[PDB]
Amino acid sequence: AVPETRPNHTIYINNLNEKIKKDELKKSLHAIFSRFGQILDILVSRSLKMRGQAFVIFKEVSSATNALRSMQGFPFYDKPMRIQYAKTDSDIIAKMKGTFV
Amino acid sequence: AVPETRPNHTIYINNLNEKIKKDELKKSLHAIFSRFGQILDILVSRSLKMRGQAFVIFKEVSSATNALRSMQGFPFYDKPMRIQYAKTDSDIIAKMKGTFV
RNA sequence: GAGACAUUGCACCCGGAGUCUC
RNA sequence: GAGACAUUGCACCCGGAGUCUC
Repeated sequence: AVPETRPNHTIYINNLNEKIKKDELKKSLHAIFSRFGQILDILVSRSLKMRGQAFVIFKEVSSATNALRSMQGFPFYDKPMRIQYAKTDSDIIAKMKGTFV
Repeated sequence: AVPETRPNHTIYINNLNEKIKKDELKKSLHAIFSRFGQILDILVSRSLKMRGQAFVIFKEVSSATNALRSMQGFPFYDKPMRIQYAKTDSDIIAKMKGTFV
């Protein structure tokens, strides 16, 4: 009982604000998760599972681990955003090996 | 007048068959473009611009140049498929730099 | 088609992109 | 909604994914 998130490639924030215009979350999420690293991409939808969250992509665990240990429960526009690692992280990293490496 | 395709990252076949079930093109396209290299992905739709073609992705020009100089106008199921380089190639290669390289 | 109310959630999946007609 | 007929074409873009109602 009681599972665990654990660090895995990147992370995903949750409990986001419920009064943002979606694009406002990218300007804030894609502006704070890159200052101390380099954001590769973010995932924000309007489905039940994607309600009040936004998966962020970095490149290595040590990059997202540094971004997750900086805004741990931080106030965005009017609520504390909780950060949680992404056990699945960017699914393109499963075939990205063909990038050039 | 008279432009040129030129080699660029990967390629795209055209004049494909007009009696395939779509999945049959992937079994043939994704089976011959990998034997002499390593296919990264293929693009086949049903739009006017995507009529009788299938963009293939490799990794480097020398990989697609080798695949394009092997099946130049080859018969698939009942027609000669013409191969043409993809000046745009996979658009993810524009931000894939964050893969790990 | 759209809006309000719900959920505290590991998503990057999926479907369309040429006209014509029943 | 689907099928036939068209186009010989550098696409990987885009839109949905919680219910309730007008």
